[PDB]
Amino acid sequence: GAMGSMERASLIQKAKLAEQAERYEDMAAFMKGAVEKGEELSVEERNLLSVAYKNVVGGQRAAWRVLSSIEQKSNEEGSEEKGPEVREYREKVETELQGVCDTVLGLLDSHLIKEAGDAESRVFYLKMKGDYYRYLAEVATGDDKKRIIDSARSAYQEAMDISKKEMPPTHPIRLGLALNFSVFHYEIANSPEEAISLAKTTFDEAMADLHTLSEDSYKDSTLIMQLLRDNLTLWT
Amino acid sequence: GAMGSMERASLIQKAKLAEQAERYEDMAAFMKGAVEKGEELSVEERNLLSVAYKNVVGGQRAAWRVLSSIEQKSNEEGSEEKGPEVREYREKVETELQGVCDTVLGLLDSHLIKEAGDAESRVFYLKMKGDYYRYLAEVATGDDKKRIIDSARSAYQEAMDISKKEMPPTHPIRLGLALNFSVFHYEIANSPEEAISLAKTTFDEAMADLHTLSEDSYKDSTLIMQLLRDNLTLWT
Amino acid sequence: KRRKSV
Amino acid sequence: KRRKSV
Ligand SMILES: [Ca+2]
Ligand SMILES: [Ca+2]
Ligand SMILES: [Cl-]
Ligand SMILES: [Cl-]
Ligand SMILES: [Cl-]
Ligand SMILES: [Cl-]
Ligand SMILES: [Cl-]
Ligand SMILES: [Cl-]
Ligand SMILES: [Cl-]
Ligand SMILES: [Cl-]
Ligand SMILES: [Mg+2]
Ligand SMILES: [Mg+2]
Ligand SMILES: [Mg+2]
Ligand SMILES: [Mg+2]
Ligand SMILES: [Mg+2]
Ligand SMILES: [Mg+2]
Ligand SMILES: [Mg+2]
Ligand SMILES: [Mg+2]
Repeated sequence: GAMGSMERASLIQKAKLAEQAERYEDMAAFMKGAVEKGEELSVEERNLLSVAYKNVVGGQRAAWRVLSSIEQKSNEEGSEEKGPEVREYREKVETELQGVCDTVLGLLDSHLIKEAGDAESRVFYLKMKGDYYRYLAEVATGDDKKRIIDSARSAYQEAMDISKKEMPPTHPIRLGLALNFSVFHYEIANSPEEAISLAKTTFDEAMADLHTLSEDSYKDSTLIMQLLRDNLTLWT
Repeated sequence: GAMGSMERASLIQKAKLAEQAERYEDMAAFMKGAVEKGEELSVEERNLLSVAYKNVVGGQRAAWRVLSSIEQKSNEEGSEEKGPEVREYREKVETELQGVCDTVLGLLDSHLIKEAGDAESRVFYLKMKGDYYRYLAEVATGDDKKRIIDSARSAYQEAMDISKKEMPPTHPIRLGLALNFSVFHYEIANSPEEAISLAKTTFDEAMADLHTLSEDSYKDSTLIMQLLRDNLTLWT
Repeated sequence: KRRKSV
Repeated sequence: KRRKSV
């Protein structure tokens, strides 16, 4: 792409500089260039790729929700007609967000997932695939919506099945996967009971394994466990 | 431009939606499209144009300062050589920032300033011209640097001369112009005494005119007066 | 106030 | 900590 001429190491070094400068669109472009070099990603590199895109897409999602709320209000009885501009601009933001999701899903399909053999890489990428189909599902209203939801479910389920077999119940990737799959159940699949059961069981199985951990691993795991508790508190 | 086909009113309405969504690059593009319709800007519209670009350029300036600090450290004795990437990426961010400054300065030259006859429009645009030459001066290191500084000075000075003749000493535009011209003296022109004298005199002349104001005008003016005090406190 | 994801 | 502009 436009990053075709830059060394892989220089793309990684610039992604880290962009992160320090809070320039997340640049960070994501540098990391997309690094992926497109064709080599597998190390754990540090996979987390640079995730950090970059989650911040880009998170700006688009928060903007989309502001716009959608405005558009819904314009559709209430007694609202003055203001023309097509709110729908057009929500659509503009929606299309760009879909495009970011398609770009991430494209990197995973070409060819991050197929070369990822170890559990920590394979589960991380499948969680990513679930997360970006979930962001597509958040905006979907069409004939497509069930299949987008199903794609998110299927990716999360394959990541859950590997993580349960190959990772300890305290592993931060296994914990974050379960936190996000639980959010998928609650907010996307209309299954709040499955969301609460998943968050509860995940929290309790990690609590029972904390004893095996070093002080630093303990802090990594308990951080994610508190997110699961925050959602159980919100939902119960 | 790409906004050539959109109604002026629809560009204004979308700039306001983008502001609500914190999508400041979109807001600036919509407002550039509105300017390029050729009609003068109302006071509300001029402030949408300023808000949009100040947020875009403010993200670039804060990133440039992070990068420049990193690059300066890489240049200290005992620093390990890491290659050209920090300079390249600071330059990339610098070039984009210059481009935003050139775009704003271009709108002012073509043709916002030449059609602006009332003091509140003419002083606002000349302050804008001073502010964007000042942002160019913050990054300038070349043969150009003195003339960029001089361009900022000249624009601020013409805005100061009109504002003193045609606006009350409490006017928020006159106060914000003086605050920024004082910052120009302190940080760009190596004239901290002129910066302190300007902030002091501006604050004291506004204090003496507060009695003429309504409660809402009083709040507008005192807000800016507190910024002048904050800088006097920092500098003395 | 918003549910957590990571 | 940073000087104010507007
Ligand atoms: Ca129940
Ligand atoms: Ca002195
Ligand atoms: Cl960004
Ligand atoms: Cl639009
Ligand atoms: Cl899948
Ligand atoms: Cl509760
Ligand atoms: Cl933006
Ligand atoms: Cl670069
Ligand atoms: Cl001038
Ligand atoms: Cl002091
Ligand atoms: Mg190479
Ligand atoms: Mg009505
Ligand atoms: Mg309309
Ligand atoms: Mg952690
Ligand atoms: Mg028209
Ligand atoms: Mg050394
Ligand atoms: Mg290097
Ligand atoms: Mg004010």
